[PDB]
Amino acid sequence: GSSGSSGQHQEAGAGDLCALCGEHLYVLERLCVNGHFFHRSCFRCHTCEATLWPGGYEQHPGDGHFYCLQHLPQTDSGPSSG
Ligand SMILES: [Zn+2]
Ligand SMILES: [Zn+2]
Repeated sequence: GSSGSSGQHQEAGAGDLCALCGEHLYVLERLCVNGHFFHRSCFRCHTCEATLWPGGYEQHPGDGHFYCLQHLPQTDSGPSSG
């Protein structure tokens, strides 16, 4: 369309807010993951949404998400297994 409308008032704030929801993060609640911060609660599996503790999870390369060590997929390639 074609119209002359430009003049909104909004803001975001510092880059210290969870990614899942987008709320304020604490110093003992924020999860430094690849630069991005997440809530201890939000941060969970993508198949079982289970609290992914710092040491019991992995971020699959393929897609690029975070899954548990029980659901985490693995690149598919010729098995050529005997
Ligand atoms: Zn969150
Ligand atoms: Zn899982």
